[PDB]
Amino acid sequence: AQSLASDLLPVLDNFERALQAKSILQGMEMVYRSLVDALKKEGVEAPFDPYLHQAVMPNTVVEELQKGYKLKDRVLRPAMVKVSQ
Amino acid sequence: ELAAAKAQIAELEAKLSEMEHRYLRLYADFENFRRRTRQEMEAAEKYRAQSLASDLLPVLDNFERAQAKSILQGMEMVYRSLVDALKKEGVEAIEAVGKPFDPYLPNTVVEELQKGYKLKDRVLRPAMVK
Amino acid sequence: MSKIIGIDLGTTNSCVAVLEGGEVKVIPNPEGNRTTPSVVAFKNGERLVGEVAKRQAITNPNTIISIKRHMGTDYKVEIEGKQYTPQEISAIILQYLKSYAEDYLGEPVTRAVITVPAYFNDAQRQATKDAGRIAGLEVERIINEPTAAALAYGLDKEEDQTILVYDLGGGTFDVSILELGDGVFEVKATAGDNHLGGDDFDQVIIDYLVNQFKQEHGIDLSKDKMALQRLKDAAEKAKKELSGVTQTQISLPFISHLEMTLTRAKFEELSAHLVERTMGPVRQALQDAGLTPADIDKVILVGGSTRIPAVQEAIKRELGKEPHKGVNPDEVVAIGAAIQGGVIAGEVKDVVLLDVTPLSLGIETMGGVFTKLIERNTTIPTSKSQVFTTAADNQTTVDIHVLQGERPMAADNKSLGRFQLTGIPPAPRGVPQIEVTFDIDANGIVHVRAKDLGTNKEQSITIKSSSGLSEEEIQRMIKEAEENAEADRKRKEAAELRNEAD
Amino acid sequence: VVLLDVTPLSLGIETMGGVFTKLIERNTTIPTSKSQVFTTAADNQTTVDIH
Amino acid sequence: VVLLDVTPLSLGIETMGGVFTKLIERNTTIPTSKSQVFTTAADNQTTVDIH
Amino acid sequence: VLQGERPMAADNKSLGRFQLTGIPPAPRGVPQIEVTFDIDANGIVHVRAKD
Amino acid sequence: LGTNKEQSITIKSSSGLSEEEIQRMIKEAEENAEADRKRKEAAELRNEAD
Repeated sequence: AQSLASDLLPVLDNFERALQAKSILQGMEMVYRSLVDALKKEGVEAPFDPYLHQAVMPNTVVEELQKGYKLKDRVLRPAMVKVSQ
Repeated sequence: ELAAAKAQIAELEAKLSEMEHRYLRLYADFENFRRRTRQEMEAAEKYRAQSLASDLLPVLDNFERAQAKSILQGMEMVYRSLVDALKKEGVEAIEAVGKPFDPYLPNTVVEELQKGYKLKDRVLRPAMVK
Repeated sequence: MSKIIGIDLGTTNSCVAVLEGGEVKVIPNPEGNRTTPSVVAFKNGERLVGEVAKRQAITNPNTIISIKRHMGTDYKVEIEGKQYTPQEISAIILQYLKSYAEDYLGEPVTRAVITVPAYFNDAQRQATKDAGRIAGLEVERIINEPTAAALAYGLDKEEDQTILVYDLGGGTFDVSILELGDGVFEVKATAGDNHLGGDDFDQVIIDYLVNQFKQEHGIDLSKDKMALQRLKDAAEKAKKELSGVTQTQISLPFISHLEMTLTRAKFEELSAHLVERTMGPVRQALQDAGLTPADIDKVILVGGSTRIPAVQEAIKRELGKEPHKGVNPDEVVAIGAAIQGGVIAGEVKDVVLLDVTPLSLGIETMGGVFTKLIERNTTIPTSKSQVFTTAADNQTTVDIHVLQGERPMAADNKSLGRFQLTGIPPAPRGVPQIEVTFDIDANGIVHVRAKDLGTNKEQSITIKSSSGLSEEEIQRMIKEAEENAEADRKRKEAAELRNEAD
Repeated sequence: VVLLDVTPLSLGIETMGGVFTKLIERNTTIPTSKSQVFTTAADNQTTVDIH
Repeated sequence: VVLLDVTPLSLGIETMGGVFTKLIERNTTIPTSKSQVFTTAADNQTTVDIH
Repeated sequence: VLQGERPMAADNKSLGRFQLTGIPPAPRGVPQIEVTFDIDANGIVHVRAKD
Repeated sequence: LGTNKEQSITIKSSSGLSEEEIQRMIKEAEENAEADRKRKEAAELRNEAD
């Protein structure tokens, strides 16, 4: 099943980076929130080592560029990060 | 000894037939495995994301349901690649649209409240429908 | 013993493959990747290799990137704690490839074989067998990439001939013209481009894309690398689509958002320029050999990015005919390496015939209801066995009637055998056990046994023809089962379990 | 003729000493039961595997 | 419960050289039947005794 | 278990009763069940019932 | 027996292969039946010397 969790992580990190019309972004309690727990009931959890923070461009990892999740002891699509060199 | 030479010769030719046979029955069993296995993994991956799917039917219930007009244009690749990522797998929605409208799936479908979730010859969760 | 394991290194294209049984196999890596690639690193006391080494590469001192350029050279890298050579670094390429082929098979491969360039000579193509054994995995020979996939497919049934390959590297192009020595391969001509390929294709997508977005909103693209990553990926998509599909679009939106309807002939007139940067290498071969485009017996499509119709619409109107696509070109070097790998240390001449079963075979239940043991399509040298029991209490004897076909019915099927068996002990129905091994040889006369257990009294039959007849006659019936499409109404005799009286 | 089912392959437990010992001979029947005993491996065993 | 005739003892023949072979093992059942095969007690044995 | 001379249960001494379970479900009269009575020199008697 | 301790499993009939795999590994038993050699470990009753 991790297949819907990798190929769906582009749209999921797409809504994940987007967190009068001012009150219409509150309706985001559900769509890009609910998918977290509903994609965490299959067992999905989101030292950097071995490509783990995918480095656009000491020894520690800096922040998260486009994040990613282990399927619970698997990997399908990677995660963007930046290193303090 | 003399024709015991011929004797073992026999023995070995015999184990030739015997051997090749021992093989072709093998080729049989080997190649045979495939039909079975192929179909076994078929049924393996038609279902079993059903949990992912009917769990995900609430968050694509507000991404199918719920100044900032540019911020609403952005939802383009979100609910574009999230009914799109329900695709290569095959859990569709319910498409009848004003028909007989199978009640487990005058008397025409007027509207539909909950957007469909169905993966490969089964029923996940129904829509509350007009 | 051990099977001789393929490993190709193509500098950003690389694989270690094998052969199990009668089907050629492309291994999986430790990464989810169908293939993990050629480049690596190090750190304190601990090595890091592959797709796991390579994104710690723009983040850490140690990354080697496409070392193909230094094989067979006096090239020496200065690196932490000891300077290093192409050999010792490649020893680890294949040390990791060793642990990985091991953590796939469990039956180790010590003996192994490599995929090199057809252009190479005594210096570097020795460097292959040498560094091949540096990691610890011995080389029983070193193929060349082109003669390799040539024999992945294989040419030796066929006659004295001529050919030209297509290598598409990862951003490199090549083609090597070859001939048959009636059992011998000698690569004749060589050509291609040092940088051209798939990534470049992706960058014409990213380029006209970014340029067009500056064409609308005036706002430039390439300053931004999650955006540009978004670009590389989505544009790769549209690419391989343009290959297969007739129409496209790209949903890249919530950009900062571009939603376009991705075109094919615009991507083609986009890409129809470097397709003649190829025709150059190609015809340069046509002269290196001397024989015109009209001199060849077969020709082929290789590489990762070769899956688009661009080059193939440049060829169908170039050399007169279509390519052999009978591969999955992306990994096509790897398996090739091992083909002879198992032609040497392993199996010899192969019929692999009567690999199929005429029909589903079963026998006479409940007055003719037909149950299968043998299905159709089944490799012939086999036999399956099943044991029924008593029709009714005190069956003093049991007759056996067997069918061939699909339709679950008696004379809706072909009567095969009828023979009976007697002496059974008297006692409650269902209890006593009678076995029938359908014993199907390879050659087509089928033996079939039924014998009590508690008796050990046994009657079996040796049939004769099983067919006696032709293809159309059978398939007309294989059609016939379908054609009937529910004569299953005999679930009517399925409720004839009325037979039970209690 | 008819069905039931024979348990097409005979089952057992690794016995002690590292051998196979059938508890249910091959072609038997619709569900049945067998029971047998066996005992301590070597002096004062605390624990016993069943494979 | 009711009782069924058992073959209170198990029968057979002597087998050459010489030994008791079981044919219908002991607690067997009401009527039953069983069979087996062996061969000549010697090189082209004249005749075969069944005891 | 009953003790008397009389051909009907009712008319005899009921010494004791017990049951046995688990026998494979399967047709009447088919399963074997072996009850043995054993009497010691005392007049005390044990009964065992064993599938 | 005497301490009445009931720990036990249930097999799911899953892993065991009955398609071919049986009608194979029996004939294995026929080819290889001299596997009676087994008695070796029977003889290994040796270490039963305690």
